[PDB]
Amino acid sequence: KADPTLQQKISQYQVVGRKQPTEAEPNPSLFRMRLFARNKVLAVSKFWYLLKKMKKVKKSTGEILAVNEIREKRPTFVKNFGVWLRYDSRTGTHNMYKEVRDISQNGAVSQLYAEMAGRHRALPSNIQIIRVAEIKASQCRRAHMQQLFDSKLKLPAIRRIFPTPKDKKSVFCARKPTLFLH
Amino acid sequence: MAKLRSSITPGTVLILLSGGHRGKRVVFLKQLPSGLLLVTPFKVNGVPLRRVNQRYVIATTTKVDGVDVSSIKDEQFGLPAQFKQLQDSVDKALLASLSKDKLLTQYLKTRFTLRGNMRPHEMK
Amino acid sequence: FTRYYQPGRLCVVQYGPDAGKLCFVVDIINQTRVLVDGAGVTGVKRQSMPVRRIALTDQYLKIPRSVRSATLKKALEKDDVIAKFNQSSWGKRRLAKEQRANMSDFDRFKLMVILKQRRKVMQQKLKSLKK
Amino acid sequence: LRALVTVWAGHLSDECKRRFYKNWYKSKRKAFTKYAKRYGDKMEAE
Amino acid sequence: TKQPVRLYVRGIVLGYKRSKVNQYPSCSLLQLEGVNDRKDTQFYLGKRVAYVYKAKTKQGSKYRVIWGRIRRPHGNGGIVRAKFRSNLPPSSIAGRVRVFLYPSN
Amino acid sequence: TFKKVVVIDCQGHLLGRLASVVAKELLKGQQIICVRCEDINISGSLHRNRLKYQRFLRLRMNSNPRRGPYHLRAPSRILWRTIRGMLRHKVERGQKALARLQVYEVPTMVERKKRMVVPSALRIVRLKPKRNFCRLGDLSSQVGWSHGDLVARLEEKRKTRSSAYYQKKKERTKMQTEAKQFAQTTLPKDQVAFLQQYGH
RNA sequence: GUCAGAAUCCAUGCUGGAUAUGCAGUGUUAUUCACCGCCUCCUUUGUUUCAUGCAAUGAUACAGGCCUCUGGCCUGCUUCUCAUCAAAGCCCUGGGCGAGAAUCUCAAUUUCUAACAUUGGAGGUGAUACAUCCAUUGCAGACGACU
RNA sequence: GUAAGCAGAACUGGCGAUGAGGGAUGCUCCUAACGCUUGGUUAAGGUGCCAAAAUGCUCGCUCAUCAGAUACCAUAAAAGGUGUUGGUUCAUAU
RNA sequence: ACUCGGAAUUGAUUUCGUUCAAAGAAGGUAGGUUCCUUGUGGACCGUUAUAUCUUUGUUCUUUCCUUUUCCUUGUGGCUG
Repeated sequence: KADPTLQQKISQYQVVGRKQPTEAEPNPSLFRMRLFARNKVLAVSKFWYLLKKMKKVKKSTGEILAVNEIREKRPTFVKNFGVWLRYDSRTGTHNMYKEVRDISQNGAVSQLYAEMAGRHRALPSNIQIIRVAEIKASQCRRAHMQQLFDSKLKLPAIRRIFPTPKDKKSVFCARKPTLFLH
Repeated sequence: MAKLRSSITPGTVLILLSGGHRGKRVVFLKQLPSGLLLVTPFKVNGVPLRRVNQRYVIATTTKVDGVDVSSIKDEQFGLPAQFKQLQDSVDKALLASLSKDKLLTQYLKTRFTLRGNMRPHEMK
Repeated sequence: FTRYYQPGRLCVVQYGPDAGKLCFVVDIINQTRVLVDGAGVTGVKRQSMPVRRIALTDQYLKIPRSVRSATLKKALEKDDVIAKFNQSSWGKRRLAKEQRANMSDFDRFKLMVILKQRRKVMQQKLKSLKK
Repeated sequence: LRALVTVWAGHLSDECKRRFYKNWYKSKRKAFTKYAKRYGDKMEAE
Repeated sequence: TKQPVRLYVRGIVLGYKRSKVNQYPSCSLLQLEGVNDRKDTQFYLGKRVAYVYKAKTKQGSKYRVIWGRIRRPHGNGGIVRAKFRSNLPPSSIAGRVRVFLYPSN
Repeated sequence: TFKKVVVIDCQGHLLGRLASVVAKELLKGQQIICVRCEDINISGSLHRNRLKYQRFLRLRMNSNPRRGPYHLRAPSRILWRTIRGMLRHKVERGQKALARLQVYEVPTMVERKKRMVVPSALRIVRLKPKRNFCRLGDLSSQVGWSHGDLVARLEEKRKTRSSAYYQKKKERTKMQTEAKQFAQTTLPKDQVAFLQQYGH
């Protein structure tokens, strides 16, 4: 009943692996990382890829302990996110800082892969979102965020093209439609 | 045997979908073997006692409340003298009751058209 | 330019699973899509509905901004906006299309007997008022 | 453009009337004879 | 005069089940008046259909029929598959077809 | 599953978007008239579309251009081509579809009948505003369609003709709905509340 | 948002139009039994890419419109008309009278729409011609054609 | 070898000996290999019309007086743009 | 092939939600000032007051989603 179509199917996951015991080196140092992914499996894939860049570890030489799903605390109300990220253009790599507004962190990251692909043509494979912090209104530094802030904000509905539920739709009509609506 | 549907309780108005009396609205008495519906008033509609198959029949929410019923059986049905007397014996009770409501007596006597705009999946 | 996407404006939801139910706005998320809900008894769970889907209604109840779903229900019961919309036209013919769908066969017969009897009296006056 | 209505005179000569026949010598020469009695009975309708 | 009181839904023969490059004229393809989704279609499944047409000669009347029935829906629109006793002739295309509303429920 | 005739008003309409709807309906067996084809619209500016129509005039059979692509200047005849462009018209079935179609640049005959509108293929809906568009009546009169200013005159004549019809009808829409309000009182008070459930 | 502007482009003019199997107006329409029309009334057959209410006449705008306009309406032909009471039957000027309709024995297209052409009948009004060959011409011409 | 739908090798897979569905069209690409068939489900690939299936839903970018549009594939580069949409980092709102 | 339904379980042993209590805040309500373009206005000051929200406990809720195994009624197709 809840509409599948609006959002991407991102969920946030914590991951914790630890390399692997040896007779030289027993009890290693443990790791932790928050990741965004489709699934409980595909988080672990992305964990081992990212941990390979940091430290001399692999999926064969490593061992994973826990994959905790994380969600929002309170998803009812709207909040500002300052997303840090990197991506790979056809020249080279660039770090960015985007600012997105939605009810959830999952909703923000869904909205960002749309935005990032649409502008910069950045493929899903290249993007790696580094950290997604919650931000106060008096903190966002982007101008498109600032217009929205303030109580009593109003927005008039202009040019009302309605996506008719199917079956409602007919190929011919009589009257010609009315878009200003009022 | 053929199971009844949860619409068809005894009393209730049907409508016939095929045969010589297509359209006409007809009240249901009893299920009989062969699992057929004994569906019958001849002064009102001009259709007799007859066995109509369950699947050539739309049930309706409208209903009517004496009648003999239990004597009549499938051996009967498979110009005539005895049949005309059995008819008017059976519709003693209904003609008295359907003397009351003239919206209801008209409702039987009219027959059901698919009229233009109406879509019989978004029916009722 | 009447009608604003603002807190506590009433909305007819035209597309989506709800289809035809009424809702209140809470909060504007960004320039598309708004934090639509209903406490009751429309019974639309609160969500990030797009702006395209929802026709704005004339009536609003005034409440401040992002809002708990209980504190609609208190502020609703004083005003009764959902009742007041339902008085006016558009509101009436919304309920007509619900109750036309739910007619019986005898209930559809009832209508056309009354409507034809009206036209006998309608044609008698149309001749008489001419005379 | 499109022709609405042609009006003609009362009395054409045999000079004009030859145009309407390919064989003048055979024919009984009927062209504008029903029209001429219709004209005397003129064309201020048309 | 005219036919009194119609008890059928009315319907067009679109074509056959196909690809770009292959008919499958076993399975005819059918549009119904009013009906506009898969959700609206599930009334009409099972329900029995007739292509009628007329011929120059057979058994005491100039008209023929090909009976069939509705099988299953076809795509997210209303359109619905059918099976007739014979395969349908390709003369019958953009051609009217009576969907009766028995068998009932 | 369809009407006897469906007359289309073609003002406000986008040329391809209209034609693609109209094509498929001709194949389903519907008989169609199109009407006021001079007022039909196209996206892009006037200069842009005339430059595209000049690429079309450049085409001809070089051996003997009597034979080759017929460049049709009239708006009615232009719309007719793009509908035929969306049909397998060499095959026999495709030809039958064109037979159903009737296109006019408004005559007598079907001023008297109603004109419908395809809402999906419509400029106020589709073209995001500011984005420059072009009327086909302008584009055709640029490229040697002589009869612009008659289709001005005849329409302007029969709009005055239609507004005379309107004010008769509008007076006797009042007159029926006045006699409705008497008749709704005098029939009994149960059945008044019955109709106000179901709208009438 | 406009304006001027070329040996350019499109018209105009000019050539064709058996280059649209395109379309309009007008003349005369068969020596009096002899065929031939037109308009009603009613029957023989045979055509239809397609009868089952296959229905509905302001004109616009979309950062606005419409009026029954001190008010009311828009957010769809998603509506508004049409559909009854006995037979697709019979009787009374378009509405209204009555009548045991079935055993068409559990469904078999609900055989009758529409205009178009055609065979033969009733009554009303009408009409009494041309073209080709042939001979002649030379404004024309391979032969047809054309004058 | 400047390069070639050029010449000569290594490993595996094809074409040749091989149709079917897709790439509009193609011996070699993709899916997938074939006894006659009824029903169901997918693959590659697609859903405005030709054409079976979305004028589906949802979020960005683009206005082209030669827009662009799907691997093999039917070409485009150096160098520019105060056209527009974002980013990185300095300096006083620019 | 598509459906009306439920019954227990897993996570963060509640994601939420909801009743209170204190604390804090701004995208600052009542309340003061004041200002026009008189508004369903804006600046300054005010912290719940004639609106509120968030953090942190607490009152009683098993559904959103997500593991796990399993009993269900409704329509239709093909073959016998």
